[PDB]
Amino acid sequence: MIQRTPKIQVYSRHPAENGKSNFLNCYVSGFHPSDIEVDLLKNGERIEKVEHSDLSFSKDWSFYLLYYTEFTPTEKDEYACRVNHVTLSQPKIVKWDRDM
Amino acid sequence: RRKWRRWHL
Amino acid sequence: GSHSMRYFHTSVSRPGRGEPRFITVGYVDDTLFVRFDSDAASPREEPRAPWIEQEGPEYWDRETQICKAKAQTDRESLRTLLRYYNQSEAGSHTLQNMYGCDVGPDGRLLRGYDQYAYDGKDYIALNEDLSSWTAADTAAQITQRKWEAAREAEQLRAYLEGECVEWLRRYLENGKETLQRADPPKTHVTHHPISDHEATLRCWALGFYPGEITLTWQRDGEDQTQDTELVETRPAGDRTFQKWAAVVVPSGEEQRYTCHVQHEGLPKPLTLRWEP
Repeated sequence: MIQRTPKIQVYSRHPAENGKSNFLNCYVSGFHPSDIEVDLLKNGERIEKVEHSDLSFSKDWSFYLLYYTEFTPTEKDEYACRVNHVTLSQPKIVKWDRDM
Repeated sequence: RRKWRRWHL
Repeated sequence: GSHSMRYFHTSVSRPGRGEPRFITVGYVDDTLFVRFDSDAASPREEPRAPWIEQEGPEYWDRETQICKAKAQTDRESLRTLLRYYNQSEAGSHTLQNMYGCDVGPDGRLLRGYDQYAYDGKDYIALNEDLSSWTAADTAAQITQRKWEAAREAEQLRAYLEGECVEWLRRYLENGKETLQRADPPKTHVTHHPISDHEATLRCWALGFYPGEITLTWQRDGEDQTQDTELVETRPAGDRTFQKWAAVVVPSGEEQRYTCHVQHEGLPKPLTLRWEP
């Protein structure tokens, strides 16, 4: 069976401003098969209570999901998305970079 | 709204 | 402008862990409006947009019945496909189906669809004629023969030319505040040195709806799509979308470069530059 590894983007809903409530998103797309593990990390630690969209797919049949949580960014706190999928020999961690 | 009928493969 | 209604369905078998998981969502354009997940407690189709909430109890009851029936049909299809591909009962397999319709500005049918993938690969699709099928392989040809014998395409055609168009029209009117509003991108350009002699110019588009957008970089008027990094359009979580396009340019040649932004919500297409 042909497998496709996920693309991963980690970003905020609104432009980040320290001390202001926002949403942290991890968007995983372009993957097959559909089973996937997605965690949001705060300073390396799994965030509890992360929500996700219902499984859907694109025109080419590849799957996508949005994982998200409310958060209040600060100057010091580091966030990241951790993804595991059958196509990966180890989980992939992508850091949130607000200054792109 | 959804279609009522279908058939299996 | 033009609009679409689509129902997406995914069944994923999980041998030893119960019956296949079935998840279906409905969209008008880029707006999610209904969902059903077989692993929910006592599963019902649920609203996900305000303009569908006004449909009565009978609507939710019929939709729920249809979702449960579709789940069962897909369970049978998955067992069938193990036979058609000579596969064991040990592995997880996936069956996807999308159907729906596209309509023009005047509400007339542009195209109908009903198509399937098995394990991420095209399996069978209703042709644009809404009268014949394209089978991807000899397994799908078996399905094709069965569906031809049963005149299944006639039923699909009647739904796609009738109810699909009519209900899409109803949803567009009921949701006209949002479904018929395009929100333009909020845009800016960032600059990031890479080295002594190069820098990345990134053109940002935020807060737009629908997701369709064109972001392009030009050097003194010449499209640089060969050298442009374009990320996938991504959901913000509040109905809107985001996208960026980047080009690596020589230090001190930044004023050659313009980012061009086209979107339905814009009064005019934008031409942006890096503003020191």
